[PDB]
Amino acid sequence: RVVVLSFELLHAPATVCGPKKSTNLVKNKCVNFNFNGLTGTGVLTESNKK
Amino acid sequence: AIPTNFTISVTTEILPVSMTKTSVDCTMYICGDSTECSNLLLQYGSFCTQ
Repeated sequence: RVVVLSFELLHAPATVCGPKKSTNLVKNKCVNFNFNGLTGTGVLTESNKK
Repeated sequence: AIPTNFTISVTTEILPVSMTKTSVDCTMYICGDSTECSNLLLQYGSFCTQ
């Protein structure tokens, strides 16, 4: 019996997620973030984009 | 043919003397803010010292 899962990553809105517990957002600091699997580091802030 | 008068001509010529001084940071250009990449960049440090 064969099942082939097909998906794409870090390009569009995501509904299937891994079993990672979220965390309260921390802004204005050199933090390592993980938004829907997109890791990295930097400084978060708010803005207005359509 | 001998001149019998004259004109006092003022000519403008422009010469570039300098250009914008610039500096480059290897670490934050190549390996933006990730430590994993910057560790790999140590072995190429000599190149940046150039």
